[PDB]
Amino acid sequence: SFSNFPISEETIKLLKGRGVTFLFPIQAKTFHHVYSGKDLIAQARTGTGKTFSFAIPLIEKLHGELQDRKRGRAPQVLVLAPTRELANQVSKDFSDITKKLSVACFYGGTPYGGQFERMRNGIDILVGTPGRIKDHIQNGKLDLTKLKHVVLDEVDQMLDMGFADQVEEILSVAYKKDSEDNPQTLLFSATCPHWVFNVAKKYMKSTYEQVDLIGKKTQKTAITVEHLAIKCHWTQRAAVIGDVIRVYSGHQGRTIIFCETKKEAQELSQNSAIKQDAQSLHGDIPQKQREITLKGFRNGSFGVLVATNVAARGLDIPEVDLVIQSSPPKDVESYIHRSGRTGRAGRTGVCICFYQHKEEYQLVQVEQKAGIKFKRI
RNA sequence: UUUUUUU
Ligand SMILES: Nc1ncnc2c1ncn2[C@@H]1O[C@H](COP(=O)(O)OP(=O)(O)NP(=O)(O)O)[C@@H](O)[C@H]1O
Ligand SMILES: [Mg+2]
Repeated sequence: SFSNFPISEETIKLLKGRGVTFLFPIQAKTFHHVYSGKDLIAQARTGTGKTFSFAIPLIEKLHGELQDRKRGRAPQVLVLAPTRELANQVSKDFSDITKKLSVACFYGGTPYGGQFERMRNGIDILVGTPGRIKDHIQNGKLDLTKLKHVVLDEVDQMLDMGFADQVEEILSVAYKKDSEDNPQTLLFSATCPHWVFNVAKKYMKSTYEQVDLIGKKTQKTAITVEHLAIKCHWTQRAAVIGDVIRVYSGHQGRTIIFCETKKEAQELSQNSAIKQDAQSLHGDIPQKQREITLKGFRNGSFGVLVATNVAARGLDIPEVDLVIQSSPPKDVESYIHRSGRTGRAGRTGVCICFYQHKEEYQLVQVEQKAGIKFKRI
Protein backbone atom coordinates (compact mmCIF):
# COMPACT_ATOMS: atom_id res chain seq x y z
CA SER A 1 0.00 0.00 0.00
CA PHE A 2 0.92 3.68 -0.43
CA SER A 3 -1.46 5.05 2.20
CA ASN A 4 1.15 7.09 4.08
CA PHE A 5 2.18 9.06 1.01
CA PRO A 6 0.47 11.54 -1.35
CA ILE A 7 0.77 9.45 -4.51
CA SER A 8 -2.15 9.72 -6.94
CA GLU A 9 -4.17 6.76 -8.22
CA GLU A 10 -2.79 7.41 -11.70
CA THR A 11 0.81 7.22 -10.47
CA ILE A 12 0.00 4.07 -8.47
CA LYS A 13 -1.27 2.43 -11.64
CA LEU A 14 1.86 3.36 -13.59
CA LEU A 15 4.07 2.22 -10.71
CA LYS A 16 2.32 -1.17 -10.81
CA GLY A 17 3.51 -1.57 -14.40
CA ARG A 18 7.04 -1.33 -12.98
CA GLY A 19 6.41 -3.83 -10.21
CA VAL A 20 6.19 -1.18 -7.46
CA THR A 21 3.34 -1.70 -4.99
CA PHE A 22 4.87 -0.19 -1.81
CA LEU A 23 7.78 2.10 -0.97
CA PHE A 24 11.16 0.64 0.00
CA PRO A 25 12.77 2.04 3.19
CA ILE A 26 14.92 4.72 1.50
CA GLN A 27 11.83 5.89 -0.40
CA ALA A 28 9.63 5.91 2.73
CA LYS A 29 12.27 7.84 4.72
CA THR A 30 12.82 10.54 2.08
CA PHE A 31 9.42 11.03 0.49
CA HIS A 32 8.11 13.95 2.56
CA HIS A 33 11.54 15.65 2.58
CA VAL A 34 11.59 15.71 -1.22
CA TYR A 35 7.87 16.38 -1.75
CA SER A 36 7.79 19.36 0.63
CA GLY A 37 10.78 21.11 -0.97
CA LYS A 38 13.59 20.63 1.54
CA ASP A 39 17.19 20.02 0.55
CA LEU A 40 18.37 16.44 1.09
CA ILE A 41 21.52 14.35 1.14
CA ALA A 42 20.77 10.64 1.34
CA GLN A 43 22.99 7.58 1.64
CA ALA A 44 21.69 4.05 1.12
CA ARG A 45 23.32 0.85 -0.11
CA THR A 46 23.43 -0.16 -3.76
CA GLY A 47 20.22 -1.65 -5.03
CA THR A 48 17.91 -0.25 -2.33
CA GLY A 49 15.86 2.08 -4.55
CA LYS A 50 17.37 5.57 -4.51
CA THR A 51 16.15 6.39 -8.05
CA PHE A 52 12.44 6.34 -7.18
CA SER A 53 13.42 8.02 -3.85
CA PHE A 54 13.61 11.25 -5.81
CA ALA A 55 11.61 10.48 -8.96
CA ILE A 56 8.22 9.64 -7.37
CA PRO A 57 7.93 12.64 -4.98
CA LEU A 58 9.26 14.99 -7.66
CA ILE A 59 6.67 13.72 -10.11
CA GLU A 60 3.88 14.00 -7.53
CA LYS A 61 5.01 17.55 -6.68
CA LEU A 62 5.15 18.64 -10.33
CA HIS A 63 1.80 16.98 -11.14
CA GLY A 64 0.24 19.13 -8.37
CA GLU A 65 1.43 22.46 -9.88
CA LEU A 66 -0.03 24.48 -12.77
CA GLN A 67 1.89 22.90 -15.77
CA ASP A 68 0.63 24.98 -18.80
CA ARG A 69 2.92 23.03 -21.24
CA LYS A 70 3.85 26.00 -23.45
CA ARG A 71 6.14 25.16 -26.41
CA GLY A 72 9.88 25.71 -25.85
CA ARG A 73 9.49 25.88 -22.04
CA ALA A 74 12.54 25.59 -19.78
CA PRO A 75 13.13 22.53 -17.54
CA GLN A 76 11.87 22.53 -13.96
CA VAL A 77 14.00 19.57 -12.82
CA LEU A 78 17.62 18.74 -13.67
CA VAL A 79 19.09 15.30 -13.04
CA LEU A 80 22.80 14.68 -13.55
CA ALA A 81 24.40 11.21 -13.66
CA PRO A 82 28.04 10.14 -14.33
CA THR A 83 27.53 7.93 -17.44
CA ARG A 84 25.38 7.96 -20.55
CA GLU A 85 23.68 4.63 -19.90
CA LEU A 86 22.89 5.54 -16.29
CA ALA A 87 21.28 8.81 -17.43
CA ASN A 88 19.18 6.87 -19.94
CA GLN A 89 18.15 4.39 -17.23
CA VAL A 90 17.29 7.14 -14.70
CA SER A 91 15.34 8.95 -17.45
CA LYS A 92 12.91 6.02 -17.69
CA ASP A 93 12.09 6.13 -13.95
CA PHE A 94 10.62 9.53 -14.62
CA SER A 95 9.16 8.78 -18.05
CA ASP A 96 7.50 5.49 -17.11
CA ILE A 97 5.51 7.11 -14.29
CA THR A 98 4.15 10.30 -15.85
CA LYS A 99 1.86 10.80 -18.85
CA LYS A 100 1.89 14.59 -18.53
CA LEU A 101 5.46 15.74 -18.03
CA SER A 102 7.86 15.94 -20.95
CA VAL A 103 11.03 14.05 -19.97
CA ALA A 104 14.24 14.56 -21.96
CA CYS A 105 17.61 12.81 -21.70
CA PHE A 106 20.70 14.58 -23.16
CA TYR A 107 24.16 12.97 -23.31
CA GLY A 108 27.11 12.64 -25.68
CA GLY A 109 27.67 10.39 -28.65
CA THR A 110 24.05 11.14 -29.66
CA PRO A 111 22.81 13.30 -32.57
CA TYR A 112 22.03 16.92 -31.70
CA GLY A 113 18.90 17.15 -33.90
CA GLY A 114 16.62 15.21 -31.56
CA GLN A 115 17.92 17.21 -28.57
CA PHE A 116 17.16 20.54 -30.31
CA GLU A 117 13.67 19.32 -31.20
CA ARG A 118 12.93 18.47 -27.54
CA MET A 119 14.21 21.93 -26.54
CA ARG A 120 11.85 23.50 -29.13
CA ASN A 121 8.99 21.25 -27.95
CA GLY A 122 9.56 22.11 -24.28
CA ILE A 123 11.12 20.15 -21.39
CA ASP A 124 9.74 19.59 -17.84
CA ILE A 125 12.43 17.18 -16.57
CA LEU A 126 15.97 17.04 -17.99
CA VAL A 127 18.21 14.07 -17.17
CA GLY A 128 21.68 13.90 -18.61
CA THR A 129 25.48 13.86 -18.35
CA PRO A 130 27.45 17.09 -17.74
CA GLY A 131 29.33 17.42 -21.02
CA ARG A 132 26.49 17.54 -23.55
CA ILE A 133 24.33 19.60 -21.19
CA LYS A 134 27.11 22.15 -20.68
CA ASP A 135 27.41 22.20 -24.49
CA HIS A 136 23.73 23.16 -24.95
CA ILE A 137 23.99 25.92 -22.33
CA GLN A 138 27.02 27.38 -24.09
CA ASN A 139 25.48 27.23 -27.58
CA GLY A 140 22.54 29.18 -26.14
CA LYS A 141 19.91 26.51 -26.75
CA LEU A 142 19.12 25.43 -23.12
CA ASP A 143 17.73 27.52 -20.30
CA LEU A 144 18.53 26.29 -16.78
CA THR A 145 17.75 29.63 -15.08
CA LYS A 146 14.25 28.39 -14.20
CA LEU A 147 15.22 25.15 -12.42
CA LYS A 148 13.22 24.38 -9.27
CA HIS A 149 14.93 21.06 -8.46
CA VAL A 150 18.42 19.66 -8.99
CA VAL A 151 19.31 15.99 -8.44
CA LEU A 152 22.91 14.80 -8.42
CA ASP A 153 22.81 11.01 -8.55
CA GLU A 154 26.06 9.32 -7.60
CA VAL A 155 26.76 12.68 -5.88
CA ASP A 156 30.22 11.63 -4.67
CA GLN A 157 31.41 11.03 -8.22
CA MET A 158 29.59 14.13 -9.56
CA LEU A 159 31.53 16.25 -7.04
CA ASP A 160 34.91 14.56 -7.37
CA MET A 161 37.67 15.90 -9.62
CA GLY A 162 36.76 14.91 -13.17
CA PHE A 163 33.23 16.35 -12.76
CA ALA A 164 33.38 19.04 -10.03
CA ASP A 165 34.16 21.91 -12.43
CA GLN A 166 31.79 20.75 -15.22
CA VAL A 167 29.06 20.32 -12.60
CA GLU A 168 29.94 23.63 -10.93
CA GLU A 169 29.61 25.64 -14.13
CA ILE A 170 26.28 23.98 -14.96
CA LEU A 171 24.84 24.69 -11.51
CA SER A 172 26.25 28.24 -11.51
CA VAL A 173 23.53 29.07 -14.07
CA ALA A 174 20.80 28.30 -11.50
CA TYR A 175 22.48 28.86 -8.14
CA LYS A 176 23.54 32.20 -6.69
CA LYS A 177 25.30 32.83 -3.38
CA ASP A 178 23.16 33.24 -0.26
CA SER A 179 19.82 32.75 -1.92
CA GLU A 180 16.35 31.50 -1.07
CA ASP A 181 15.28 31.33 -4.72
CA ASN A 182 17.87 28.57 -5.32
CA PRO A 183 16.40 25.27 -6.55
CA GLN A 184 15.87 22.35 -4.21
CA THR A 185 19.10 20.34 -3.98
CA LEU A 186 18.77 16.53 -3.79
CA LEU A 187 21.86 14.36 -3.45
CA PHE A 188 22.12 10.57 -3.43
CA SER A 189 24.79 7.89 -3.29
CA ALA A 190 25.58 4.49 -1.86
CA THR A 191 28.90 6.11 -0.79
CA CYS A 192 28.61 9.58 0.82
CA PRO A 193 31.82 10.21 2.83
CA HIS A 194 32.48 13.35 4.92
CA TRP A 195 34.22 15.19 2.07
CA VAL A 196 31.08 14.93 -0.17
CA PHE A 197 28.88 16.21 2.67
CA ASN A 198 31.29 19.11 3.21
CA VAL A 199 31.32 20.10 -0.54
CA ALA A 200 27.51 19.56 -0.67
CA LYS A 201 26.89 22.26 1.97
CA LYS A 202 27.89 24.96 -0.61
CA TYR A 203 24.84 24.07 -2.72
CA MET A 204 22.42 23.46 0.15
CA LYS A 205 20.28 25.76 2.22
CA SER A 206 20.53 25.91 6.02
CA THR A 207 17.30 23.92 6.47
CA TYR A 208 18.58 20.69 4.84
CA GLU A 209 17.79 17.09 5.77
CA GLN A 210 20.07 14.05 6.02
CA VAL A 211 19.00 10.42 5.66
CA ASP A 212 21.69 7.76 6.20
CA LEU A 213 20.48 4.14 6.07
CA ILE A 214 24.01 2.74 6.15
CA GLY A 215 25.35 4.32 9.37
CA LYS A 216 28.63 3.46 11.11
CA LYS A 217 29.58 -0.11 12.19
CA THR A 218 27.65 -1.71 9.27
CA GLN A 219 28.96 -3.33 6.09
CA LYS A 220 29.24 -0.76 3.27
CA THR A 221 28.16 -3.26 0.57
CA ALA A 222 24.71 -4.67 -0.18
CA ILE A 223 23.77 -7.15 2.54
CA THR A 224 22.69 -9.87 0.09
CA VAL A 225 26.06 -10.09 -1.73
CA GLU A 226 28.60 -12.77 -0.86
CA HIS A 227 32.26 -11.81 -1.30
CA LEU A 228 34.77 -14.41 -2.49
CA ALA A 229 38.39 -14.00 -3.55
CA ILE A 230 40.61 -16.08 -5.82
CA LYS A 231 44.41 -15.88 -5.89
CA CYS A 232 45.66 -16.13 -9.44
CA HIS A 233 48.57 -14.91 -11.54
CA TRP A 234 47.60 -12.60 -14.40
CA THR A 235 48.79 -15.22 -16.92
CA GLN A 236 46.10 -17.60 -15.65
CA ARG A 237 43.40 -15.05 -14.94
CA ALA A 238 41.42 -15.22 -18.19
CA ALA A 239 41.16 -19.03 -18.15
CA VAL A 240 40.17 -19.27 -14.48
CA ILE A 241 37.57 -16.49 -15.01
CA GLY A 242 36.13 -18.62 -17.81
CA ASP A 243 35.79 -21.62 -15.50
CA VAL A 244 34.52 -19.47 -12.60
CA ILE A 245 31.67 -18.06 -14.70
CA ARG A 246 30.59 -21.55 -15.80
CA VAL A 247 29.98 -22.65 -12.21
CA TYR A 248 29.29 -19.52 -10.15
CA SER A 249 26.70 -17.99 -12.46
CA GLY A 250 23.24 -19.57 -12.38
CA HIS A 251 20.29 -20.55 -14.54
CA GLN A 252 19.68 -17.59 -16.97
CA GLY A 253 22.34 -15.63 -14.99
CA ARG A 254 24.37 -12.70 -16.26
CA THR A 255 27.91 -11.88 -15.29
CA ILE A 256 29.77 -8.60 -15.20
CA ILE A 257 33.60 -8.67 -15.17
CA PHE A 258 35.20 -5.35 -14.22
CA CYS A 259 38.68 -4.41 -15.40
CA GLU A 260 40.83 -1.36 -14.67
CA THR A 261 41.55 -0.24 -18.28
CA LYS A 262 39.71 0.01 -21.55
CA LYS A 263 42.60 -2.00 -23.02
CA GLU A 264 42.26 -4.84 -20.49
CA ALA A 265 38.47 -4.94 -20.89
CA GLN A 266 38.61 -5.09 -24.71
CA GLU A 267 41.30 -7.79 -24.74
CA LEU A 268 39.55 -9.94 -22.13
CA SER A 269 36.36 -9.81 -24.19
CA GLN A 270 38.42 -11.26 -27.09
CA ASN A 271 40.02 -14.08 -25.11
CA SER A 272 38.54 -17.40 -26.18
CA ALA A 273 37.86 -18.43 -22.59
CA ILE A 274 34.79 -16.11 -22.68
CA LYS A 275 34.51 -14.39 -26.13
CA GLN A 276 31.69 -16.69 -27.39
CA ASP A 277 29.30 -15.35 -24.70
CA ALA A 278 30.94 -11.97 -24.07
CA GLN A 279 30.87 -8.27 -25.13
CA SER A 280 32.94 -5.28 -23.97
CA LEU A 281 31.63 -1.92 -22.68
CA HIS A 282 33.99 1.02 -22.25
CA GLY A 283 34.56 4.60 -23.37
CA ASP A 284 36.34 3.81 -26.64
CA ILE A 285 33.26 1.91 -27.92
CA PRO A 286 31.12 4.19 -30.12
CA GLN A 287 27.92 5.19 -28.37
CA LYS A 288 25.54 3.36 -30.71
CA GLN A 289 27.46 0.12 -30.03
CA ARG A 290 27.49 0.82 -26.27
CA GLU A 291 23.72 1.07 -26.30
CA ILE A 292 23.26 -2.04 -28.48
CA THR A 293 25.69 -3.98 -26.27
CA LEU A 294 23.98 -2.88 -23.03
CA LYS A 295 20.51 -3.64 -24.42
CA GLY A 296 21.59 -7.11 -25.50
CA PHE A 297 23.02 -7.74 -22.03
CA ARG A 298 19.76 -6.57 -20.47
CA ASN A 299 17.60 -8.83 -22.67
CA GLY A 300 19.99 -11.80 -22.48
CA SER A 301 21.38 -11.91 -26.04
CA PHE A 302 24.69 -12.79 -24.37
CA GLY A 303 25.54 -13.52 -20.78
CA VAL A 304 28.93 -11.91 -20.05
CA LEU A 305 29.69 -8.18 -20.03
CA VAL A 306 33.32 -7.01 -19.77
CA ALA A 307 33.37 -3.44 -18.57
CA THR A 308 35.44 -0.64 -17.16
CA ASN A 309 33.95 1.48 -14.37
CA VAL A 310 31.60 2.97 -16.98
CA ALA A 311 29.31 0.17 -15.71
CA ALA A 312 30.31 0.33 -12.03
CA ARG A 313 27.59 2.72 -10.83
CA GLY A 314 23.82 2.81 -10.95
CA LEU A 315 23.15 0.27 -13.71
CA ASP A 316 20.32 -2.04 -12.69
CA ILE A 317 20.23 -5.45 -14.40
CA PRO A 318 18.22 -7.76 -12.14
CA GLU A 319 19.52 -10.95 -13.75
CA VAL A 320 23.17 -10.16 -12.88
CA ASP A 321 23.93 -12.79 -10.23
CA LEU A 322 27.73 -12.72 -10.60
CA VAL A 323 30.20 -9.83 -10.51
CA ILE A 324 33.88 -10.55 -11.12
CA GLN A 325 36.60 -7.99 -10.40
CA SER A 326 39.86 -8.61 -12.20
CA SER A 327 41.87 -7.08 -9.30
CA PRO A 328 41.16 -5.30 -6.00
CA PRO A 329 40.58 -1.58 -6.67
CA LYS A 330 42.62 0.97 -4.76
CA ASP A 331 39.41 2.99 -4.26
CA VAL A 332 37.09 1.09 -1.92
CA GLU A 333 34.21 3.08 -3.45
CA SER A 334 34.89 1.28 -6.73
CA TYR A 335 34.70 -2.15 -5.07
CA ILE A 336 31.46 -1.20 -3.32
CA HIS A 337 29.70 0.13 -6.40
CA ARG A 338 30.91 -2.71 -8.67
CA SER A 339 29.91 -5.40 -6.14
CA GLY A 340 26.46 -3.81 -6.05
CA ARG A 341 25.65 -4.54 -9.69
CA THR A 342 24.45 -7.82 -8.03
CA GLY A 343 22.28 -8.41 -5.02
CA ARG A 344 19.78 -5.68 -5.83
CA ALA A 345 16.28 -5.13 -4.41
CA GLY A 346 16.71 -8.06 -2.01
CA ARG A 347 18.09 -10.69 -4.39
CA THR A 348 21.23 -12.53 -3.48
CA GLY A 349 24.32 -12.37 -5.65
CA VAL A 350 28.00 -13.22 -5.60
CA CYS A 351 31.02 -10.97 -6.14
CA ILE A 352 34.41 -12.62 -6.78
CA CYS A 353 37.58 -10.52 -6.64
CA PHE A 354 40.67 -11.91 -8.33
CA TYR A 355 44.01 -10.90 -6.87
CA GLN A 356 47.69 -11.49 -7.51
CA HIS A 357 50.07 -12.20 -4.63
CA LYS A 358 51.39 -8.63 -4.75
CA GLU A 359 47.83 -7.24 -4.75
CA GLU A 360 46.98 -8.95 -1.46
CA TYR A 361 47.59 -5.68 0.40
CA GLN A 362 44.83 -4.02 -1.65
CA LEU A 363 42.46 -6.96 -1.07
CA VAL A 364 42.88 -6.53 2.68
CA GLN A 365 42.28 -2.78 2.46
CA VAL A 366 38.98 -3.31 0.56
CA GLU A 367 37.99 -5.85 3.24
CA GLN A 368 38.72 -3.55 6.14
CA LYS A 369 37.23 -0.38 4.67
CA ALA A 370 34.02 -1.98 3.39
CA GLY A 371 33.35 -4.04 6.51
CA ILE A 372 33.45 -7.41 4.72
CA LYS A 373 35.60 -10.55 4.77
CA PHE A 374 36.43 -12.47 1.59
CA LYS A 375 36.06 -16.24 1.63
CA ARG A 376 39.28 -17.31 -0.11
CA ILE A 377 38.18 -20.08 -2.48
C1' U B 1 43.27 5.07 -14.39
C1' U B 2 38.20 5.68 -15.42
C1' U B 3 34.02 8.47 -16.55
C1' U B 4 32.41 12.83 -18.89
C1' U B 5 30.23 18.11 -25.00
C1' U B 6 33.08 18.04 -29.90
C1' U B 7 36.91 15.47 -32.54
N1 LIG C 1 9.40 0.24 -4.16
C1 LIG C 1 9.93 -0.64 -5.02
N2 LIG C 1 9.27 -1.80 -5.26
C2 LIG C 1 9.81 -2.67 -6.12
N3 LIG C 1 10.95 -2.58 -6.81
C3 LIG C 1 11.58 -1.41 -6.56
C4 LIG C 1 11.12 -0.42 -5.69
N4 LIG C 1 12.04 0.64 -5.70
C5 LIG C 1 12.99 0.26 -6.52
N5 LIG C 1 12.76 -0.97 -7.09
C6 LIG C 1 13.64 -1.64 -8.04
O1 LIG C 1 14.82 -2.04 -7.35
C7 LIG C 1 15.97 -1.90 -8.22
C8 LIG C 1 17.02 -1.03 -7.57
O2 LIG C 1 16.66 0.36 -7.67
P1 LIG C 1 17.71 1.52 -7.93
O3 LIG C 1 16.96 2.81 -7.90
O4 LIG C 1 18.52 1.24 -9.19
O5 LIG C 1 18.68 1.42 -6.67
P2 LIG C 1 19.85 2.40 -6.27
O6 LIG C 1 19.67 2.67 -4.81
O7 LIG C 1 19.94 3.69 -7.11
N6 LIG C 1 21.19 1.44 -6.53
P3 LIG C 1 22.66 2.13 -6.96
O8 LIG C 1 22.54 3.24 -7.97
O9 LIG C 1 23.49 0.94 -7.59
O10 LIG C 1 23.44 2.66 -5.69
C9 LIG C 1 15.42 -1.41 -9.57
O11 LIG C 1 15.22 -2.57 -10.38
C10 LIG C 1 14.11 -0.73 -9.16
O12 LIG C 1 13.10 -0.59 -10.15
MG1 LIG D 1 21.23 4.57 -8.39
